[PDB]
Amino acid sequence: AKSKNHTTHNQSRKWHRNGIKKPRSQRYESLKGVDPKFLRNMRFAKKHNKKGLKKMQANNA
Amino acid sequence: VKVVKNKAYFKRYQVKFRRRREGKTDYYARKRLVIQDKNKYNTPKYRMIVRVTNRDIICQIAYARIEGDMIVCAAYAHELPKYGVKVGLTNYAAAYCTGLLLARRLLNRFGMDKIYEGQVEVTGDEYNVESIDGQPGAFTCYLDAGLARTTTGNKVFGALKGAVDGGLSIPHSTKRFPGYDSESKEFNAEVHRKHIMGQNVADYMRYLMEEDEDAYKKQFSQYIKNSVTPDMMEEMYKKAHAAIRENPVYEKKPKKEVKKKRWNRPKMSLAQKKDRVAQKKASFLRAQERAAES
Amino acid sequence: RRPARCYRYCKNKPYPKSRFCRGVPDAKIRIFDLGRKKAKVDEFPLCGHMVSDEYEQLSSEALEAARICANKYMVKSCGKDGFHIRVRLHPFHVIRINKMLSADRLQTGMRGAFGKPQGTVARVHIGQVIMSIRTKLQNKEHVIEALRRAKFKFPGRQKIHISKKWGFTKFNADEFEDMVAEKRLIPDGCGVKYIPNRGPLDKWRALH
Amino acid sequence: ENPMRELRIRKLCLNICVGESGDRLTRAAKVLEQLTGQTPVFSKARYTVRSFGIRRNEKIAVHCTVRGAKAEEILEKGLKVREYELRKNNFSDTGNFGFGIQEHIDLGIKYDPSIGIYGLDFYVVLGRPGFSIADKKRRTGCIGAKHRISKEEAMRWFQQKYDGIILPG
Amino acid sequence: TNTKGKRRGTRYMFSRPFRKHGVVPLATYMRIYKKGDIVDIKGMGTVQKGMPHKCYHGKTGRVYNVTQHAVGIVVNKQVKGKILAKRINVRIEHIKHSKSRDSFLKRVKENDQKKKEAKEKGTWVQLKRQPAPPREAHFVRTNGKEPELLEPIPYEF
RNA sequence: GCCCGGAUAGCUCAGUCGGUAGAGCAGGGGAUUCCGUAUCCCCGUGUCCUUGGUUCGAUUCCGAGUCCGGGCACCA
RNA sequence: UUGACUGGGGCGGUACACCUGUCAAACGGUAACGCAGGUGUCCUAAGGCGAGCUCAGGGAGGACAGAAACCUCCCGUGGAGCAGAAGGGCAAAAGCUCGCUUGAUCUUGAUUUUCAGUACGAAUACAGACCGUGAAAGCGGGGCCUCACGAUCCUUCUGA
RNA sequence: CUCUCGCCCACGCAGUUUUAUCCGGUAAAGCGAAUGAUUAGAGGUCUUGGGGCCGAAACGAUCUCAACCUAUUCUCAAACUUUAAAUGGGUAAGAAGCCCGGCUCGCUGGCGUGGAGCCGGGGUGGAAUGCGAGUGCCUAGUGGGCCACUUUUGGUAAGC
RNA sequence: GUCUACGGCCAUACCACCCUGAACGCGCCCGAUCUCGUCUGAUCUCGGAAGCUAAGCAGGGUCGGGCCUGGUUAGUACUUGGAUGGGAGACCGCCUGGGAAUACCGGGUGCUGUAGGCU
Ligand SMILES: [Mg+2]
Ligand SMILES: [Mg+2]
Ligand SMILES: [Mg+2]
Ligand SMILES: [Mg+2]
Ligand SMILES: [Mg+2]
Ligand SMILES: [Mg+2]
Ligand SMILES: [Mg+2]
Ligand SMILES: [Mg+2]
Ligand SMILES: [Mg+2]
Repeated sequence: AKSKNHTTHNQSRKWHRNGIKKPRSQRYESLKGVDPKFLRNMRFAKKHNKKGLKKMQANNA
Repeated sequence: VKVVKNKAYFKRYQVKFRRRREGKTDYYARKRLVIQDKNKYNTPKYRMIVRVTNRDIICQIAYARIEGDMIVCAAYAHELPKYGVKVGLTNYAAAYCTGLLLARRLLNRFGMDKIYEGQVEVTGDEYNVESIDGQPGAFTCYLDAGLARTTTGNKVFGALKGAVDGGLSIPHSTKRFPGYDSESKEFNAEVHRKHIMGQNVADYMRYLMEEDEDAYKKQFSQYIKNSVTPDMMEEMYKKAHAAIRENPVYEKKPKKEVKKKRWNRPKMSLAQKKDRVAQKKASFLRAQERAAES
Repeated sequence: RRPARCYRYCKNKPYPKSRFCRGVPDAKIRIFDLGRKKAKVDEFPLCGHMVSDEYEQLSSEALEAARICANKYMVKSCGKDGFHIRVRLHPFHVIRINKMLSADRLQTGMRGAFGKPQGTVARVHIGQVIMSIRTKLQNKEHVIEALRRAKFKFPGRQKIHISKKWGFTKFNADEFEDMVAEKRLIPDGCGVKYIPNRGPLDKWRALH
Repeated sequence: ENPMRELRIRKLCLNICVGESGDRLTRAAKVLEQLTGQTPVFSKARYTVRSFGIRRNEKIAVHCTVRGAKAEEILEKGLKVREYELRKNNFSDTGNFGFGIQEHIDLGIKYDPSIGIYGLDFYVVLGRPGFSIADKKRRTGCIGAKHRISKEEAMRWFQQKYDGIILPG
Repeated sequence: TNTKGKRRGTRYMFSRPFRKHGVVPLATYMRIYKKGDIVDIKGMGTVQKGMPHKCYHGKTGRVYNVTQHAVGIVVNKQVKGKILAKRINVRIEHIKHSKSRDSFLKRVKENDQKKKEAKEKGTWVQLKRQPAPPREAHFVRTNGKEPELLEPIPYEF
């Protein structure tokens, strides 16, 4: 009672029936998987730029 | 008649490198000593290229670019008679005195002279310069002997300590300095401050006066030629360590002096060698036609 | 041995004798030059090919029977050692036999179907030469009749073509004698070795 | 006319190849140490053949190399038992030579039945000033065809010093 | 059936072109990869330590992460009915700078400066590029001679 | 009519360790004995199936062909 | 209760989990009881680091020595080796010898491969410890790379 | 459901091309290029294998088959390859872009170094053609296919 | 006009042989007391400076071998799409677009980066 093993016939036309899509690259990709030592510095750079900066910033700006 | 030598071994042949065929480097140790860990992205990794030759020693600090290595500052030993050491420019004391010249000249260029004076007196012990906070940091630098067998007492490690006593932050161990007992584990620093001032070649002068003055003229002829006497030798280097620490700037000779340009042959053209063949073919057919009919 | 209808039109990829086949018997052709092999170049000027018209497989056994049919005719009329037959294509393609019933359903059917080796055949392209004899120019009408008798032992269609070269070399017969004359060609037995004018000069000094 | 381009003895190397180790190979190292004055080093095999009594990594032979002034003083011993004569085909294509002897007591060694009798193989390589660049570490180079030494140029040397005979048979 | 193993179809493509074997040139390590640089993936066969897969060899991605010896590259993989923005850690010998945007960066550069050159000079230079137009109505010259009559050669075997 | 190993003196058979072709019958010649029986000994006799490949080395190993005998054997 | 696959089934075999080359049609993917094979291990070094050295083979020579012993020179783009099956790779080496060792350790995530874009396995780049080796930059969290293995529930030992 | 067009420029998208830029080892071709196969003669000669003689004998002297070597020559390769298409694959073709000023940092470090981050400002017209897109939920049927160009695997062939 | 030190591209730089080499250098060379390492101061390490361009090295030469690059081969071989094209078939021709490779022939034969020295 043997059957048929494997085809990819008809399979490509049903992929494109709904239109294979680009992944929608959207602005500000996340930082998932970036190495931790670079990442641990960079948010220390973020938690001190709002605090101890903006009186000696606007007068330069 | 014998065997099948090459004839198409050249068809497949793959030459190594221009610098491996000449034999200078190895590129296995270069690859691990030169390329920057690239999340620092531009920061140059600085070397200490030390090469001894016949009759000279060459000390350089270089870093790598992609079009070739860039050299910051270099110090030689043919230069070193200008500080007093006029003869014997390959021994261990000249090697250390080149490394101090190479260390003081660099920190003059970067402006770190009055900070980082290193070890002014020479004790031979493991000095290790640190970073004084608030000022520029110590110049970090990595040694390469290149292709030399780094056994203990190699004079590439003399120039390693003239650097370290000059204020270059170089990671090293004292295990290869002359004065490290092999079967023991101690480091006799007094042997090294003897070895660094050249009393061993003063005692090899002293071993040669009282044994055989004929061999003491065969070797060591140019120490006697000007005036070098083995009790004076330990002070002569110490008077040169004072001199290199107060003026390392390397003035240059103005190098023009001539305008002449012809010493070796130019490559002859196609037409100049194509007619050389028809000239050779002419002389062959005139000796077969004429000198075999006669 | 199955008919040559069955092992005809070039269907499979070339499946040559190597460390992967290891069990294919010998070709019935084992010798390939049968005239006078010892001849020089100027002893037999003209040559004659038989040319394939179609792309098929000739067995090694059919090449055995072909050259025998040509060797026999030319010793009758051109005489022995007055010709040089050369069969030019070699059998390297191994055909297979799915040797069933080794009257029963009992062995398998098509279950283990890949065959054992059965013989060697030769894959021939269109316009590729099969046989080539070379003789005197007095023997031109015996070239064709030798190869006309040899073409009835091949399947399909062959055309017989008197070539324009000199012998079994690659240079043309009209200008060979004009150009072997001075230096440009030297004879070494059954072929001609071209010399350019771009080697080292000492071999030119060895010449002349 | 050719300054500092002269044939000098580069080294002299010796061996005895015994078919087995143990007692017999050990006191043969005593012999070769008495000729030279420096300790032998033990060579060994890499093909068990099962027809010579050999085995892989089994210490089959002893050898040593002698350089400088002591090489010629063992060589001149070897040329008097062979009586200053060689054959033409003892001169290799690279020029260097060898001759070999039997019964080592024909050379200066006193006899002992507890030691026995061994045969040497003296092998001389030749040299010029400049051959070190093929064995130098740093800038290793080839030697140049005008500087390498030939078969016919080493036999014209063995005639010159040591007044030898070529014996061209 | 078909042995789902890593490094499977690569008898030729993780291999050297020919007569460039041996140890790698050192300028490959002295290359500067910042975030957002467009790099393409060509895995060699000498360094075993970080080669990507046989699915990315010949694709082109974008750097999102730079570490000591390797670079995180976000590439697009065609899986069956959809594509996936996939990120892979690749060591530095297996990639290079793609020249694919560097012929766009030159135009943007010599485009903006030529744009303000029309402000000072007052013109309508039309810096937008066009495809190949049909050929202009030009003029040939058969000076003196007359055209060459060629005719098809006969058949000879 | 498919597979398993065998092809050797006149026969037959073992071994053809990658290095000789040797037991044993039959005939031949001796010796022994009063003469024979047996017996003993020596001699004779190998394309070591055919060709191709693998090392100063193949009958031997490898794998083609020919040949000879020995065999896988379903429900219907 | 008496497996499945299967050119009916049985008998056989494993195409039932896995690796190499081909098939495969120059990205990737792709079938048959398709072809040629391999796996259920081995290793305290065959792991890790450093240093030194070059391999197969061949030529000309060297007492016994001969096709095969050892020594010596010259040539030697890999024609050898790297545990094995193949492919890739590899020459001051990833090969050989020697010297020190245990990173074949502890810990959180990310990613890749198979893929449903799940797991197991295997692998990558890190980060936080603690260590090795080395003059040093470095390199090292097993084997030069691609295979070498296994849930719930149960038991066992370890850990505060 | 979120939006876009209602009335000198589309936000965007694409089973398409152009412009560039990468990727690949198939068809062909190649083997007087490596690996694996394979036919023929010519030259050369250390030689051994075997003959021919001058000869008690002498690598004293003279030929041939073979083996080797050199330059040629015939024929091939799914599990060979220097070379190498066509068709094909990935990316790019701008405002999320370009330029300038400043400031954070515990990361990096001769260094106002390196690199990220944030804030402020300055200039929109950026290949062709076509089209309005974006998103989220619940979800049935299906999980025996079959044929034809062309490419292909097993088979003698098959409405296999 | 060249060199040395360090390099980038890795034969247009390699291989074999032959000529030439001013000055600096690089070397060969001379030694084994210390430093170190060997069976052997040959290598490695260390002290030198009596010699020498003989080697290496650097330039140059070869109707050179390779390598590089262009012609021929060739619009050939293959190939994208197309036809109720031919032909018993095998396969061949055309439309539409692309488009190789060897023999054979020609030309080339290292270029430069940082630092320093000779002329
Ligand atoms: Mg000593
Ligand atoms: Mg010692
Ligand atoms: Mg010496
Ligand atoms: Mg010179
Ligand atoms: Mg010279
Ligand atoms: Mg030249
Ligand atoms: Mg040339
Ligand atoms: Mg078509
Ligand atoms: Mg149609």
